[PDB]
Amino acid sequence: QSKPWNRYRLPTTLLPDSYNVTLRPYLTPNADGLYIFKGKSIVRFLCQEPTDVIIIHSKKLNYTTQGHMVVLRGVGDSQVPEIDRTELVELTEYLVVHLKGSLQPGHMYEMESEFQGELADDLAGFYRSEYMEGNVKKVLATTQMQSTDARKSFPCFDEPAMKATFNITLIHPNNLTALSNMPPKGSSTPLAEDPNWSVTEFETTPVMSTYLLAYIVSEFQSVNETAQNGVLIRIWARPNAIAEGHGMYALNVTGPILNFFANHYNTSYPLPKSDQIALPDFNAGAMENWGLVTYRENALLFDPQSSSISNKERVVTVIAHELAHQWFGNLVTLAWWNDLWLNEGFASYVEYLGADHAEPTWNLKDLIVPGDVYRVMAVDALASSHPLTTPAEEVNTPAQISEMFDSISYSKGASVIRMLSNFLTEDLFKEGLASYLHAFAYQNTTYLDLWEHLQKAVDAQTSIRLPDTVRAIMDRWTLQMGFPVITVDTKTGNISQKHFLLDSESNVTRSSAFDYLWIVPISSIKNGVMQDHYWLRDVSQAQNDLFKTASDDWVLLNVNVTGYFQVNYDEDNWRMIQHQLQTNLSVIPVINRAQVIYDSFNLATAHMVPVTLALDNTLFLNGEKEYMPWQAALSSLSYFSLMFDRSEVYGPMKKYLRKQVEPLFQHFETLTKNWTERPENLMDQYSEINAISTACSNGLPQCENLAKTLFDQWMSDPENNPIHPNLRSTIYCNAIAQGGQDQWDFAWGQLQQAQLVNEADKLRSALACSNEVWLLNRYLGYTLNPDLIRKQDATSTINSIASNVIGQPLAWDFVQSNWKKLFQDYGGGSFSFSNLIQGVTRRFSSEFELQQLEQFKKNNMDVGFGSGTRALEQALEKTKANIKWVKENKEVVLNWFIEHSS
Ligand SMILES: *[C@@H]1O[C@H](CO)[C@@H](O[C@@H]2O[C@H](CO)[C@@H](O[C@@H]3O[C@H](CO)[C@@H](O)[C@H](O)[C@H]3NC(C)=O)[C@H](O)[C@H]2NC(C)=O)[C@H](O)[C@H]1NC(C)=O
Ligand SMILES: *[C@@H]1O[C@H](CO)[C@@H](O[C@@H]2O[C@H](CO)[C@@H](O[C@@H]3O[C@H](CO)[C@@H](O)[C@H](O)[C@H]3NC(C)=O)[C@H](O)[C@H]2NC(C)=O)[C@H](O)[C@H]1NC(C)=O
Ligand SMILES: *[C@@H]1O[C@H](CO)[C@@H](O[C@@H]2O[C@H](CO)[C@@H](O[C@@H]3O[C@H](CO)[C@@H](O)[C@H](O)[C@H]3NC(C)=O)[C@H](O)[C@H]2NC(C)=O)[C@H](O)[C@H]1NC(C)=O
Ligand SMILES: *[C@@H]1O[C@H](CO)[C@@H](O[C@@H]2O[C@H](CO)[C@@H](O)[C@H](O)[C@H]2NC(C)=O)[C@H](O)[C@H]1NC(C)=O
Ligand SMILES: *[C@@H]1O[C@H](CO)[C@@H](O[C@@H]2O[C@H](CO)[C@@H](O)[C@H](O)[C@H]2NC(C)=O)[C@H](O)[C@H]1NC(C)=O
Ligand SMILES: *[C@@H]1O[C@H](CO)[C@@H](O[C@@H]2O[C@H](CO)[C@@H](O)[C@H](O)[C@H]2NC(C)=O)[C@H](O)[C@H]1NC(C)=O
Ligand SMILES: *[C@@H]1O[C@H](CO)[C@@H](O[C@@H]2O[C@H](CO)[C@@H](O)[C@H](O)[C@H]2NC(C)=O)[C@H](O)[C@H]1NC(C)=O
Ligand SMILES: *[C@@H]1O[C@H](CO)[C@@H](O[C@@H]2O[C@H](CO)[C@@H](O)[C@H](O)[C@H]2NC(C)=O)[C@H](O)[C@H]1NC(C)=O
Ligand SMILES: *[C@@H]1O[C@H](CO)[C@@H](O[C@@H]2O[C@H](CO)[C@@H](O)[C@H](O)[C@H]2NC(C)=O)[C@H](O)[C@H]1NC(C)=O
Ligand SMILES: *[C@@H]1O[C@H](CO)[C@@H](O)[C@H](O)[C@H]1NC(C)=O
Ligand SMILES: *[C@@H]1O[C@H](CO)[C@@H](O)[C@H](O)[C@H]1NC(C)=O
Ligand code: MET
Ligand SMILES: [Zn+2]
Repeated sequence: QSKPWNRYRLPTTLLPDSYNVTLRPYLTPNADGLYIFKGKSIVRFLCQEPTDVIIIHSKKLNYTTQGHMVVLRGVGDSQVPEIDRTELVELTEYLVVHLKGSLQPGHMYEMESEFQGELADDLAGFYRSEYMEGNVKKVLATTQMQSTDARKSFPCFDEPAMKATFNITLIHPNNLTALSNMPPKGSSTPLAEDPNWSVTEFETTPVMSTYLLAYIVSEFQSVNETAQNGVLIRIWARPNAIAEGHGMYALNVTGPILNFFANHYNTSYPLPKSDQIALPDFNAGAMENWGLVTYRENALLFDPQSSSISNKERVVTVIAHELAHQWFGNLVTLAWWNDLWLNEGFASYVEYLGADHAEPTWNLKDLIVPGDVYRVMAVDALASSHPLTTPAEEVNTPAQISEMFDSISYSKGASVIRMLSNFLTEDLFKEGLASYLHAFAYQNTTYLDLWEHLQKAVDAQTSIRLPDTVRAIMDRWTLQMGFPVITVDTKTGNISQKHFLLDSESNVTRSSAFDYLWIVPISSIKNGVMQDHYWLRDVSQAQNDLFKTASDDWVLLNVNVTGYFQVNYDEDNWRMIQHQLQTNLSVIPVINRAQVIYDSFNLATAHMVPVTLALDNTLFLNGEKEYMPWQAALSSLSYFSLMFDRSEVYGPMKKYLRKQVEPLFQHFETLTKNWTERPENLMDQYSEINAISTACSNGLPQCENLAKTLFDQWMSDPENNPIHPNLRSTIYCNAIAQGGQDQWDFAWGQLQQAQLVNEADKLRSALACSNEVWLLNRYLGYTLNPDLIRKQDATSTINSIASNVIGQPLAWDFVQSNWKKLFQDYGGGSFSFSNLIQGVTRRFSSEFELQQLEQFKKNNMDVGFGSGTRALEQALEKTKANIKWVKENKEVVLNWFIEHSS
């Protein structure tokens, strides 16, 4: 019998009712330089089963309670046993209260404690964030409990199902503002022991999980709106950010988004107010704390003067995502972290729906396809992938919990949930989702509870018919890893599925309960006309006249890539699709125009089509005006450029791309009125951005001229930047490429005085585009100077120089030479030797370069490789793969590009 305090999961003998928590951050160091916070707490809990021990979470807290580490009382007229001893068990992060007798079922107890911890700059629990305002370093106090850090701020039953109400009080300097999940009860009052401090009490939370608590003390200010139902909406930020109007876009979209979700979920927004706060350098990105959502600044703030359209898109979708959680995740909470994918996957899907409500002309819903579907398919098409579901009993430690937060959970979660909504229809999906939210409000669930409520909605209607239960179908997509390639022989209409792997030689060793067979929803379009929907059952092989064609017809599966799979055809059908795209592309949905490209390049990698068939699939692009198909091409070819841009292959590649992109460049030249005015909607702005990037990086004289003109123009008038933020990264880069030290030094000056991170990023990246060796080397010289280049930016900048074909050997030489600075910077802030290794070795594709990476490894005899130790072996393995891919492909690809570049 193991001792319960040596077990990672809490006992179920005691359940919390409600907490009082009072926290007091000290934002002035104790002069040996330590920042602390002090706290006091009381937890009221109910005994379910008799027990003589109280086990509660505590992490990095010192206790100053009078007597033992806690004081224990009976609620009402309950007696309480005497404490034997209290002890802290660090490994399982427990405070353990051993009693002289047993607690009694049905009785309630209150346990009071007094404690303090470091207010560290560690982004965990109650922690400090330092930032600059003019001359002054400012320090604020803020929280990040996700996942298992509530216990780092106060002792609590820190598991998501053990929900309770919380009464938060902040004691804080009297000129600072205090925020928490709920509104303040009233005005703050002076702390009697020292009136320089004030006390702010907050209203009682609803029943809620510990990981969703938040409290913040700062000088921040807000912009505000009162929705029509009296819900107060505020955006909080640095006083200077607020004064500059950088909060306005967020404020603009928040109201519409909250409105959309209340209707979408058929459930009122469950709180009296919504705060969102922009934090400088919040590395976690965003966190959905209930009623007080935190964001990194660049994710919430928007500067119309200097921010691009893609930045606007990031803001509205990140907001939609976090607000989605205010019902799904926060109101109804997954019982355990093994089900995280459902929570994060769900938000990662509906973020597009919410944002689409706020920006209905942008067609944002499409973006899930490039953004999540094809993104996650890259890693789910590997033998080393994993199922969405993990047994709850395998997820115990805080480290194991953290491993839940990955690509598969978010992006495959989103993909499979989107599929599910689509095959149910959205109306049906919403009905089940509403049923689920109403049944489990303020409680906890597993994914089986959602399936059950969706099944109830299916069962209550007659129009949508499924080949099996919702659970049986979703089991195929959740219990085994990966996804199928669906192959169609249009001569017969034979249709097959197999587990798709990019590496046709991989051994899959993870076994599946289903032998890697799925139940697949298959929409299809024939000669531009929608066909009846089809379900592939759990069989290798089937046949249907839906997928049989005559010789002048074509068929195309998976309309809008709603299904989580990729599609291959016989060659003849590929040809027919190609001809259609050549003659009238409008007959095929824009998403599927992209799909044909995405899938075929993946199929070529897996050796299922020839690489030339994939390249053929790009031939239609000379007439393509729209964003997505062009993005599919650019994403799929970035590897070809990586492999070939130092080779004889490159000339014909450039020439071909110039040929393809010229007419699009010409299109936007007219449409934008000589580049004076951007296209109106997002997709077309993105397309223009890509067309100009593509034109310029491939050496179209017209684009090269445009870039030189604008940058000359900016240089003759530094205070009035003539270059629209959408075009900045291309135009800067190309203009510095064409120019010398005049252009470089000017842009350097501009970088040194950029007030805005996003504009600093663009400049830093453009500076690496110089074609002078001596400039690139001098630039490399700067990257380790913290006065000239921020440390957190050092490896990014080296990677950018490596990205330059001329900068490749310079960066590689530089990394090798100054490698003995692991011992100045695996202690001087993380650094990320891992990202730096991947970046500088990314190009390697020959035996000779492999011999060099091997030779560089042979400084194993000390200093090692830090957090990049495994990245190095990944580089040696990827170089092997590249050598093999280049030998197989060089000849065929050269001749294709030669053939097709006119
Ligand atoms: C968790 O915190 C709650 C808020 O502080 C505590 O509830 C409050 O207790 C206060 C004092 O115990 C009460 O305020 C006043 O106290 C004086 C004592 O001098 C009394 O006469 C009055 O009852 C009261 N005055 C007024 C105007 O109500 C509050 O009644 C009370 N606040 C509430 C209930 O909202 C909880 O007791 C504390 N929990 C535990 C377990 O200690
Ligand atoms: C929680 O309690 C911990 C244990 O009491 C504290 O950790 C101790 O921090 C002390 C001061 O930061 C260190 O003691 C000494 O500090 C003086 C100056 O303050 C130095 O001259 C000494 O070098 C140093 N003593 C030694 C032996 O090096 C201790 O290093 C440290 N003790 C332990 C056991 O880790 C925490 O500070 C306390 N945390 C909070 C937030 O209250
Ligand atoms: C938050 O929403 C606000 C209300 O919709 C937006 O306010 C709009 O800002 C636009 C951009 O400045 C203005 O549009 C144009 O502004 C120029 C400025 O000189 C004028 O030429 C145009 O006539 C004008 N166009 C229109 C259609 O009016 C709008 O004046 C203004 N609209 C309102 C109602 O005030 C904010 O832009 C938005 N904030 C962000 C960051 O997106
Ligand atoms: C947190 O504050 C709330 C609201 O004041 C307290 O809820 C009260 O609980 C008492 C004691 O159980 C009840 O008699 C009252 O009916 C409750 N009031 C309301 C409005 O629900 C709650 O007890 C507090 N939590 C703690 C740990 O003290
Ligand atoms: C809140 O009060 C504190 C203390 O009066 C102010 O902090 C001082 O600000 C000056 C610059 O104006 C600094 O030189 C001092 O070093 C600060 N002292 C400390 C201990 O930080 C603060 O500016 C006030 N804030 C607001 C929003 O009014
Ligand atoms: C949740 O959805 C239900 C069902 O659509 C809403 O109730 C309906 O509201 C419509 C719109 O006026 C009425 O015409 C229907 O007769 C109502 N149906 C039923 C069964 O009452 C309800 O308003 C929604 N609730 C929330 C909080 O959004
Ligand atoms: C986790 O959620 C479940 C519901 O999924 C909670 O169990 C319910 O408890 C409520 C209130 O006591 C009852 O109305 C229901 O009968 C219960 N449903 C069940 C048992 O299926 C459960 O309390 C939550 N767990 C914790 C620790 O709060
Ligand atoms: C389409 O599938 C059918 C299988 O149902 C294939 O035809 C069968 O092939 C086997 C091969 O030995 C014959 O023994 C069976 O008699 C065939 N069944 C028939 C004719 O009904 C057919 O080859 C497949 N066509 C493809 C993959 O293009
Ligand atoms: C495939 O996706 C396209 C969008 O890329 C869908 O077209 C949209 O359809 C909705 C409703 O018909 C309209 O409100 C949008 O304005 C349409 N946008 C465009 C650009 O056409 C299309 O409906 C989807 N096809 C299928 C079969 O689901
Ligand atoms: C997988 O096992 C087969 C056994 O036939 C072997 O040929 C192959 O090299 C192994 N591994 C990979 C990654 O191909
Ligand atoms: C191409 O197809 C579209 C949509 O099917 C149709 O509206 C149009 O008539 C065709 N365009 C041309 C120029 O023939
Ligand atoms: C992984 S920490 C970030 C917090 C939050 N759950 C998110 O998905 O952004
Ligand atoms: Zn999320």
